[PDB]
Amino acid sequence: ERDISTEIYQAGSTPCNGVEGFNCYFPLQSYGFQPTNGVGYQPYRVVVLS
Amino acid sequence: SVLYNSASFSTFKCYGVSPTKLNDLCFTNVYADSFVIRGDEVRQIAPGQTGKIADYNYKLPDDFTGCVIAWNSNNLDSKVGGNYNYLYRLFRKSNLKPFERDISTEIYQAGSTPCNGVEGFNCYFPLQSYGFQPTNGVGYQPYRVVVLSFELLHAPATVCGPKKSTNLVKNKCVNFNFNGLTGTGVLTESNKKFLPFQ
Amino acid sequence: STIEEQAKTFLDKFNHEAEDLFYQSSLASWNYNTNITEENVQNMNNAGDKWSAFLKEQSTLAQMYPLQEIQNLTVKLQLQALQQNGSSVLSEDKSKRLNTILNTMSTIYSTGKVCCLLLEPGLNEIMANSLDYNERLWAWESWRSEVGKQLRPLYEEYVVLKNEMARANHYEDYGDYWRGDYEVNGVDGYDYSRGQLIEDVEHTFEEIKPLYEHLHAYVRAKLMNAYPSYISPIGCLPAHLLGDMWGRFWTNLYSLTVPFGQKPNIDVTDAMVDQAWDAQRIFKEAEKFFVSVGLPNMTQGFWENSMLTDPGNVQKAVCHPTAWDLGKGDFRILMCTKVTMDDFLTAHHEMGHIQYDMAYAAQPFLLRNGANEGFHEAVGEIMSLSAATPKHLKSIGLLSPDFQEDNETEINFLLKQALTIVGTLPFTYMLEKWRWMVFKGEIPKDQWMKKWWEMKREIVGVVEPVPHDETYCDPASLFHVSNDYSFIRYYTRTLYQFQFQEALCQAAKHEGPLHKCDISNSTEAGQKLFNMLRLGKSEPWTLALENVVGAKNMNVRPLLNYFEPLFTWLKDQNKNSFVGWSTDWSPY
Ligand SMILES: [Zn+2]
Repeated sequence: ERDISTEIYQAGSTPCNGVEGFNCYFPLQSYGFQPTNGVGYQPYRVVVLS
Repeated sequence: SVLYNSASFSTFKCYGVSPTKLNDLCFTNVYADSFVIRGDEVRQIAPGQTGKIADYNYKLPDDFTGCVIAWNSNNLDSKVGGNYNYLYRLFRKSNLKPFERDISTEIYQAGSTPCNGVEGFNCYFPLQSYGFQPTNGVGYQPYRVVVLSFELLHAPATVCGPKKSTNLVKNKCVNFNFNGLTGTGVLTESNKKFLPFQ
Repeated sequence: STIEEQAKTFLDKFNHEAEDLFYQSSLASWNYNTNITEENVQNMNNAGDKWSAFLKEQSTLAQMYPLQEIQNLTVKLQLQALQQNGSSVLSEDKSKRLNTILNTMSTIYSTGKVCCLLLEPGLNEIMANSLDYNERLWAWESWRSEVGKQLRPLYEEYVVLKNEMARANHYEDYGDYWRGDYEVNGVDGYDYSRGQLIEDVEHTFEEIKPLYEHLHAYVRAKLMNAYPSYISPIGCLPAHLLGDMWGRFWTNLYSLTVPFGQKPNIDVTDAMVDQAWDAQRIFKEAEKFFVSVGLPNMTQGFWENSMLTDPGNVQKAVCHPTAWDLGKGDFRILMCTKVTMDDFLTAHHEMGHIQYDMAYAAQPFLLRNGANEGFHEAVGEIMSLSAATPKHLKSIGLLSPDFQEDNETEINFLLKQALTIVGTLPFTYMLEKWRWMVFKGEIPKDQWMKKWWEMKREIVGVVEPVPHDETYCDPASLFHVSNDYSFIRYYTRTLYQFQFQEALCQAAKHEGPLHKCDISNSTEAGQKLFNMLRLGKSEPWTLALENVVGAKNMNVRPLLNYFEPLFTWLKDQNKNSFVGWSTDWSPY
């Protein structure tokens, strides 16, 4: 499965109503790929064959 | 839940476990740490953070598991002229350890000046009082902080739940989950008597 | 360990005490300001006296810290402020004598009588209105001849003890003492030693001068309708005639000198009185204006803890527009505010000082101040000037689409400003330069008034209508002498105001002359200003002026671009008579 949806995630009972308020979060995060960074944090390209 | 739903705290954080996921868990023990600070200091207390609180008064481990609460206590421990009965350490010769506590008032020194039993030029008493007045701005207003620390151990659990009971039903074929016993069937009343501990 | 560690810990032990004790003094003073009665006096006094005795003790302790080893600068700047000995460097007998000279000559200026009339209102309200040469000459002369009589003998002895504290504080003169605050020192490029304040100020004064020479010649040519028998078309202007008893403002001449007077100035107070705004609405509109600039909202306690309206006779309290900062986040205003557009813009004026006092509050106690003595006042007015424009008043909605701005209205507008502003920069530089000459001693104590009435003709174009001597002193007959004030603030305030204006209007992408510039909704202009308010005296004003304007030194061309159409019409109208003035005339 792939899911490219960008709707707000709600972490608690407080209904987010799309407001991106309290307990309301964006479900994506971006990687810190600076070249002067540790190898565990360096990027790796991955390919899968099926 | 009665804490999570209280809707009466200006901050609520949890670490190692998400705050919604707490009643569905058990622990060996819990410990609650509580103290008063300025609102301007409330921002100092998190794992990894640093500040007069974190350095000299109270310190968290960076692998903390637990939760933190604060609310403004102005309306019950500020006063006209100011409350000076609340003290913080301004100086220490070294920073605290996590969960360290030390009340000791031994004089602090800066530069080469042996203090020889008195304060003076660069010899100072290491503690300061706030002086919470109702005229103060909220950063200078007092806040009551509580920190809950969660224990897991080789010993058995002692704090839990609570669990939720549900309505009984009879004669129908149903799934049943009695006191951790599980099965399926029909339930009916019975004549036999057990002993009271079976 | 290092001295820097030693100095850090001392100043930390200062700062936490200083912010508390200063608050205790300041709250008692607010209560006295809120209730001008006894016991409020004594509580204010005792706390302020003990604050001073704390501050003097800490300054005496700060002497044992060797300043040169500190590299942090910020510790150094607090030391460089705290270690200043001030008057306490004098011998106690000379300290006590100068203290008596100060208290006495201040009291005489506060109490002097002209026979009888007091200074306020009696002489002020005469000279703003009399238009009689006989009354005006009497009211001018007698102020020198009845109270100048008393101030001059004391001023002669004040100068020496002031120079002695300047010397012992290692200043070159007691003018340099005031020049000390404009000093930037120890910085590559940004450095600006005390004496550098004589330069640029004289360089810009010689540059603004033509606009005032054309104003003076227009005013003279126009006012000869009022004073035909008393003014020469070629001479200087007689110091008694010019709408003031000192002549430091011509702003009262405005009603006689409007060229297009059949076009009234812009106002919307009538719509605000019609809509019955209740002063609290005005501070609410002032908040919405600051919010429209992107500046933050009033704090909750401000609204009740401040005084935003006249208390009435049931609560005795002297009141004028006054930004109040107490510390501990306690901000307030005191004003007996009323339903006018000038209360509105003075609310903005004080709120600018509220914002500046808030932004650098992140700095330590001594650095919680403006980057120079004039920057704080310039910041105050620039949020007034930005809101004063008819474009904003149209955005306020209270300005009807009827009678929009036009040149005939705006020349009337700028004229009164010029009579308020560019008429005063000559007088400001006059006294400050003459004071530089007195404190340096270029002129002995008998030449003072004779050099004065020479430079009054070169600088201001103003002349003695009847001569005065060593029994008199026109300088010492004025507040900034009689109350020991750095006066150059007025000069620098003005140029910084328009320098910041041009920078803020360029950010607002203003068009044409700067009179129709509006900074509301141009949030970037506010944030570009706010990042300077955030610094205060923690960083050189020669850097903060680079941050706003980019001008690493003082510039006056933005002012000429504000008065730009007024200067055009002065030049065009000046040929109604001789252009400029000549030194070689006085009425006698
Ligand atoms: Zn001001």
